[PDB]
Amino acid sequence: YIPDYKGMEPIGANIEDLVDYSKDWLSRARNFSFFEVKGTAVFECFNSNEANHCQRYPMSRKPRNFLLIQCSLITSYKPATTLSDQIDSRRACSYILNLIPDTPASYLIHDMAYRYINLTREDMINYYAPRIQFKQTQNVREPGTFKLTSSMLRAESKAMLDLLNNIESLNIASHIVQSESVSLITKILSDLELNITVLDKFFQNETQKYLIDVLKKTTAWHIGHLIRDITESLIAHSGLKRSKYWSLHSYNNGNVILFILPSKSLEVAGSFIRFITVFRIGPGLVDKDNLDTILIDGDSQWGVSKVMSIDLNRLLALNIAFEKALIATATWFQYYTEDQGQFPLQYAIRSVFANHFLLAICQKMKLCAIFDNLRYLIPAVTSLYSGFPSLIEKLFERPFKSSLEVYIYYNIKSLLVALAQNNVYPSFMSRIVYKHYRSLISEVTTCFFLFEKGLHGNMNEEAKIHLETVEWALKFREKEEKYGESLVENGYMMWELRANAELAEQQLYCQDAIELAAIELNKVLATKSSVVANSILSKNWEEPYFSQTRNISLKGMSGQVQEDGHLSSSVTIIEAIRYLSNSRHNPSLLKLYEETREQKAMARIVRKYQRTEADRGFFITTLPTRCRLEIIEDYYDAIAKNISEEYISYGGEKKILAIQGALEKALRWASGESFIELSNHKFIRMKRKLMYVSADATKWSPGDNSAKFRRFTSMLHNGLPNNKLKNCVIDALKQVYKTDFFMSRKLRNYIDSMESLDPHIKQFLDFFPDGHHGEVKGNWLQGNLNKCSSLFGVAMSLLFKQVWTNLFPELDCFFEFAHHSDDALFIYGYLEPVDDGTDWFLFVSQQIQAGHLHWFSVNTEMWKSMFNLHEHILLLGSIKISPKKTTVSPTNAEFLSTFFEGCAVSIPFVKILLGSLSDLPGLGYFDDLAAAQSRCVKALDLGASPQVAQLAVALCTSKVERLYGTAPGMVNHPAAYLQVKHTDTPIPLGGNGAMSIMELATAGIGMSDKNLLKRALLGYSHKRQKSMLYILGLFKFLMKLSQFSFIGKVQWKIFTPKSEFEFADMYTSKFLELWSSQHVTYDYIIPKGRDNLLIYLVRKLNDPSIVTAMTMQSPLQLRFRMQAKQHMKVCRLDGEWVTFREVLAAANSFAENYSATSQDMDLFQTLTSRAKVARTFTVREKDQIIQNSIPAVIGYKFAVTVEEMSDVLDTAKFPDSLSVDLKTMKDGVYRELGLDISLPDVMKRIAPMLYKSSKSRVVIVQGNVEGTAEAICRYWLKSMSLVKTIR
RNA sequence: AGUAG
Repeated sequence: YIPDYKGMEPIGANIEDLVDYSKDWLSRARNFSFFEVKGTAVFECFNSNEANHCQRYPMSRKPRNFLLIQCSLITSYKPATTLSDQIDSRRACSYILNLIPDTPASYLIHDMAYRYINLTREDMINYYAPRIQFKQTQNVREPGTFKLTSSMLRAESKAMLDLLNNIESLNIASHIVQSESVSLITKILSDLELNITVLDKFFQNETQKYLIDVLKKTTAWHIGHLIRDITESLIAHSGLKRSKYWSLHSYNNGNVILFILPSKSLEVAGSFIRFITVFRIGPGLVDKDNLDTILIDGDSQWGVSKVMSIDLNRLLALNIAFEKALIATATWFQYYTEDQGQFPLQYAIRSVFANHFLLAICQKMKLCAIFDNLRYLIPAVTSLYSGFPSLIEKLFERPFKSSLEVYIYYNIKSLLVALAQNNVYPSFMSRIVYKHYRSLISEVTTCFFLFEKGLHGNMNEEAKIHLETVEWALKFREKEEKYGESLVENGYMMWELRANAELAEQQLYCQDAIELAAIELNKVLATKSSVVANSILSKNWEEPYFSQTRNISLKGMSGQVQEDGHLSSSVTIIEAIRYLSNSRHNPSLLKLYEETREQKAMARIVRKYQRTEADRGFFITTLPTRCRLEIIEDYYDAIAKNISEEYISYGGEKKILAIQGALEKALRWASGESFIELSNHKFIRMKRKLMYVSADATKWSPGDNSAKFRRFTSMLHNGLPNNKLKNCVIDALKQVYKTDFFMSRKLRNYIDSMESLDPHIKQFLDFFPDGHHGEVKGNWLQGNLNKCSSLFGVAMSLLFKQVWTNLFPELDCFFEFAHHSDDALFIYGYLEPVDDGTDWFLFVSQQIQAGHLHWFSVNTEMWKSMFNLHEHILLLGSIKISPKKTTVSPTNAEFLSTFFEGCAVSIPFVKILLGSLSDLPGLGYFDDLAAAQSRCVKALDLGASPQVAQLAVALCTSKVERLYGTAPGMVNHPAAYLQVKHTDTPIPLGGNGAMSIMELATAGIGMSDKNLLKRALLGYSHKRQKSMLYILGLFKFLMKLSQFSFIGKVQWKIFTPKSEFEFADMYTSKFLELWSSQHVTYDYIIPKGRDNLLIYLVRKLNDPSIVTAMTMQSPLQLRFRMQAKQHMKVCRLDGEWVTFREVLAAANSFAENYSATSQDMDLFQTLTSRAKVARTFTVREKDQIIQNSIPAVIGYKFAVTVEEMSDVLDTAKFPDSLSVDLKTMKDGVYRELGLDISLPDVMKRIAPMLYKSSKSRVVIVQGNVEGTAEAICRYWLKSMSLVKTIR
């Protein structure tokens, strides 16, 4: 039942009024939005901005710090061990104790060295003992720490400790300051380059010889490992029970020392690890001006650095600095090979590695912002027209504090000026000149991704994300005051626009414009009304609201306005349980809207933690607000699925294929000739062309008026027999017009716990009458109505197309539009005269003299007027194209973060390769390894070479093994316990997963276990080998102990909270277990009943994996804590929680005593037996003989109760064909896999991988490759060599 | 003093 609501009646708007308004609009000179790119223009912009800069910032004489860790090497570096650490610390402290301190930090390190050298023998044993062998002592209360205290610290050291406990810019217009910095970063970079004192066949001659053999001798390659060791030692002395003590470590035969001070643990947010690095002055990361002091010892100088405080983000970023720099250099290597057709020289790759390492070591936010703006500037100076004046003026909205900033500046100033004179792409980071723009843009993008996400000041960004919303809400209120509420809400009409012409502003919309846009979109929709209606009804508006995973998910949500006033922070599942508890029924989406219609919409904002400067916000809304948004979004997603110009409606892999196809039709059009029918039969010849506008929308959601959608929905065709659903959608849009937006508790506390209520914080607190929430109108909040706003933009673009077509019927232009929310691409196909324009100018003059004055806008550069009118018509719908981040170029496009050179894709796969090093699922060794390898395979699919991917895979595997302890020689190492080699142990048991990218991309992510099982089977069955039987016993241990690992996998619960959450004690554990046993169908389908659903959700609240997920503050807390948890008991065995070593011991015990039964063997032999274009890949053959879904059939088999059967039939596309499907399904599993699912306890294990066939793989092939999987595999085979043909 | 601004 759909409720009854009042809709909107048409106002009878005719396109002819808009066409006449456009004729009057285009008859005058219009100021273009973009400035032509000329060398003199860019040079003068830089000069004027340099001159202006110094008068806006206080002058700075002292360059600031940019090196997070300062250290130097003169000999090769061997990895640190415990004995090496002991000997090196002894020697280094003996060295330091002979120095003469002069600064407070020097005195502090002197005292620490004295304390370490005056430790007892028992103290040293307990200091270097393992966890299981450590015995506390008066001084060494923890392993790897000691205990200083007052009376063991000089006054000059207590002064430094109390100082710890308790914007000026550099002259960039100066040549003394701008050359003193280039001579500092060019010796750090010139010291990091000094040499210190089937796929494998191709990798050994190309990548291993020209990249990994050249860099393996540099100072950077060894300082990377030294800093890895230093960061590991810092991570160890950061956990709870340790961070509050002192520590002292030594590296490189005592040449480097690390004095770790007491500091807050990094488990609690907002804490820093404090350390000092005393080293031997030499080549490397040494900035002598930012060292605390330099102490001489006759001949050798020792550099004592400042007390560095590093948070967990930067600390974990410095631990993978070597891997990050190496991956970036390996990507630059491949890009150079593809650009110049030959391998780089030694010096080039060495300098590239040094630059990447320096970037990865200096994890500052100022440099991150500079590199964020550079990737916008570079596209703005290699294009015909752009907004480079604004981008450059923004580049100077920075104080340049460190030498590394005034060096990257000095480089950008030269690069951008050189690029504007050659429109031959000079390199930003080497002395080479590229042949393609993609090489340079990818080179700078890689340097942008060397900085981590979330380097901003935490509270600064918490304020920034609120000020934008408050400012635009105030702007909307001011517009309501000027023109009244009725005009701003219902929108103005054309006759008012003509009389004012200032009504065409943002947050204001024109009724006639939206009605005509809806009619233009109807011109497409009405041709497929049945399809649109069926797609709308396919959204299942009658199904219960809380039986959908998105409505019970783990994502954040808002609750109630607590007594404090703030809006509760909760989870979606918590609110679902709360609603069901106090309800009698499971309400449909529409019936839950009737009970929550009068409850105002509420919202809160949280940080998104982006890599870009000026982090953006994310909105968390209450349950009524979510129901409204789901109604609107279901309606508009169903409608927009059938509009090709809407790109959100694509799955995510189809966006690139669609934009490529659009560009192909554009190019096909351009390969033609236009003929304008001059009087009589004479024809004027015209050459077709194309111009690409990479439009970006300014303040998409903030500067908007959601009311424009209510009219838009009214006129928008859907094909349904009545308007009940349309009226409901209009009503939902009405209910989201006004929102109560709440300040975060963090920001409210900060403002309250303060004394300087300065301006810009007094007009911010006036938005909230009670100081907790304020009313926002018009704005629909970021990300809530994406598919509605994008569809509206598409409609307005189509309206512009129609208006231009009516304006110039004689001409033959070609418009292509792509919209993806605050991102668009416009291809304008215009005509130009051939040879001199003797006839074209005459025709234009005749038309202008005939009364068609608007032809004044097509005399020359049609595309200029095309874009002017398109922009104006878009503004009439309250859409503003960004004059800064929009680029116009006839031979280059940028869309969806992907670069196009007409019809050639270029995707930054570096982001995927570097993301595999961090942000792991953290569900255990097997899951994390399979996730890192999956992310490397994805990079391979996005265009990474089979050799750049093979290096990233090696790095990821090594890092995962080191982070879980399974690499050779550590705790959890299988060889210590198991009797088989590291290469023969199953991966779930710490086995060596070291597998080629070429087979991880085709066979799968978990075939190493399957290959091992096949090898063991063959060996045992052909020779009766005892070791093979041992391997089979390990496999059986994993199978009983049971990313999908069919042969089983250790079950981990890494996180367990101290506090239980709301509505978790409704049903006791015994009752939940009994309910799970009785109702087996509810393991594969969500109950469609209040009682069953409530019990199901309470049970889901008591799932270890869900418990771990709900207690997780970013992946940083995982990669941070795991170093300790590998010792702790985080695995499941015998029904309790034990260590992974205990699991290894149990596996060894069972395998050693394992015997080959007949069923085990039966099951084992049942188990073992050019143009860079984008295409699709398909690894699964057609097995779709099932009409219903897999959950429906699996639940149907176990369906016995009437309620269970009813819940199964509701969750089925074809409830009348379940039984047949099941039978077919059985055959389909017994004819391909040989497993009988009818047997109990068999189908439960097989099911979790029957959930497949949806992996829509998109691969960036070289163009000649067909879409077949075999063709793509052969292309990967042929691409194993970088600079050779290996057919 | 560092991060940050």
